[PDB]
Amino acid sequence: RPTILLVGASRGLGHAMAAEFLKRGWDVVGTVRADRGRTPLHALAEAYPDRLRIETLDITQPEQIRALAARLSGRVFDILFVNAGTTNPDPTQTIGEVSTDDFVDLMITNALSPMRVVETLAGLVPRDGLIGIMSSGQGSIADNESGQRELYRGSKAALNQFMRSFAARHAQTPLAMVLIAPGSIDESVPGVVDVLLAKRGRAGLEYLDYRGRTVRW
Amino acid sequence: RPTILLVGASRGLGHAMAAEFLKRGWDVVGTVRADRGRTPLHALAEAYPDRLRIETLDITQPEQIRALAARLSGRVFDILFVNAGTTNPDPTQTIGEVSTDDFVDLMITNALSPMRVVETLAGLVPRDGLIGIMSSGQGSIADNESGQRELYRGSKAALNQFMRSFAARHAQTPLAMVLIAPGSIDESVPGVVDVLLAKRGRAGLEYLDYRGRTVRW
Repeated sequence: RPTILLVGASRGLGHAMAAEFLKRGWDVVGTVRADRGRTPLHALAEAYPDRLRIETLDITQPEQIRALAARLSGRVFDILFVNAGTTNPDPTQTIGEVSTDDFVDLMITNALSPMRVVETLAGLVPRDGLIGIMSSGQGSIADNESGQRELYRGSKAALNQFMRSFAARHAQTPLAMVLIAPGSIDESVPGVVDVLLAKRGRAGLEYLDYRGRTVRW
Repeated sequence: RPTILLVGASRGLGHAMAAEFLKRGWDVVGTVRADRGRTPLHALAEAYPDRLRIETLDITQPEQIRALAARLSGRVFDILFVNAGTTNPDPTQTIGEVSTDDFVDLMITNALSPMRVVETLAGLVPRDGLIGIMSSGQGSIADNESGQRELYRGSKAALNQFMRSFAARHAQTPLAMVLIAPGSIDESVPGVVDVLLAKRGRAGLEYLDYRGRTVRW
């Protein structure tokens, strides 16, 4: 059975993607923070005790990402998917209004830390494997005609740019990469997984939404 | 005589732009850090003592930007141009390699702080005036086929996105805005100034290089 390493799978879209990959016959290794009591991912492992493994990880600590990579060494995953990021509690703040702490925290959680996950765990994917990262339609600079969610938008545009440079470093390889714009969950998640499955084996980085359409950068 | 407020004018491209605006008959108010001994901008003021004024400002301290805005209150500038940013000393670092300090420092200097300058000093420009910000061709996400300078690229893409949201907030107004890709200095700076002068009175935000060509986002 094919295997996916899904970073950030405790709740929300991450838990839904784990269940959807399980539904399609994949084995899943999903990560959560250890300092949570009990998450939907723990319930899902009780329903799939043979096919879902849970690992704990705070991705804002690079040593923990490295420790996870060392623990999984020798293991090969067909997909690495990074589902990392959050929002500011008041997304209506303008960039001129946010505190320095607001700005630093969200840039670290949404752009630096997912890229560190990709770079550190990339070795657990075959040279022709797939690495996917949860981005957002808000990260598209061409599409930003309306503003709003200003800090979040900037964090996701930096993420997309960082990933394009990572892709450039792999331009001579058959590595497949995708930034996903997820676009309730039952309407979005089956598509996201369709898109990931359809992207396997197609080398290079694309920016794709949950219906598989190219998102302008 | 028309007037420009040029933030970041001590040296390099900023000093060259001040001299070029002076050459074309503008009055200039340029800013430098106070904790520098003597800069080319000080030499330029000795050559243009009636038409160049120097103000001191560290733009990474928001209180200082606010103090400058209060000092200039009542004054009207036809152009506000923000020339703010730096690079990492080792631009060949991958995003996975940079220290958290590297990342935070450059995101603050290159994306948060220039946007705070724009937002705080925007009131010193007429409603139909021009605000320009020094971006880079490295900030274009569509154009990033080659990577390199990875941290710098991400800082400038976040800047461009932040500015697009600021533009959205002014969509109903005749404010003119431009992100400049400067593309030695004698080949670039006269063009940059041509582009700024040609952009006055054309409302909305554009991403433009020193020859006036649209840069893809």
